[PDB]
Amino acid sequence: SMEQVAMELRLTELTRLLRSVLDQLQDKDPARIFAQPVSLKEVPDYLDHIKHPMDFATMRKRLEAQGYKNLHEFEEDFDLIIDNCMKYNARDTVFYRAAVRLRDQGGVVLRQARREVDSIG
Repeated sequence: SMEQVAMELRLTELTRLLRSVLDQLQDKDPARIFAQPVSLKEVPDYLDHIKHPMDFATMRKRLEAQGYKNLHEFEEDFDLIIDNCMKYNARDTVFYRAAVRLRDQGGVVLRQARREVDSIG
């Protein structure tokens, strides 16, 4: 149908905007601490601590399959990256500190993304 196509164009455009959001958030992680999944070879107990692992590569795979229906779903995954790290790692670690800085800097980007998503519809 024509409606299904219009819906698909909306999703494609959301995906374009989320791709730009993702790039901007990932620039706030210049150390690449959050770039890839935590390695279960190197952290064998990780899934005993963290039930829903997340990282920027995993988000990118979902994004490119157009697997984010709305901004809330994308933000959920971004918050998992931060929140998982802040639980697994202690406050005095470069990992925790990196997550705090990513959260703080990412807030700004996400605030305007939400306005753009609502604005463009």
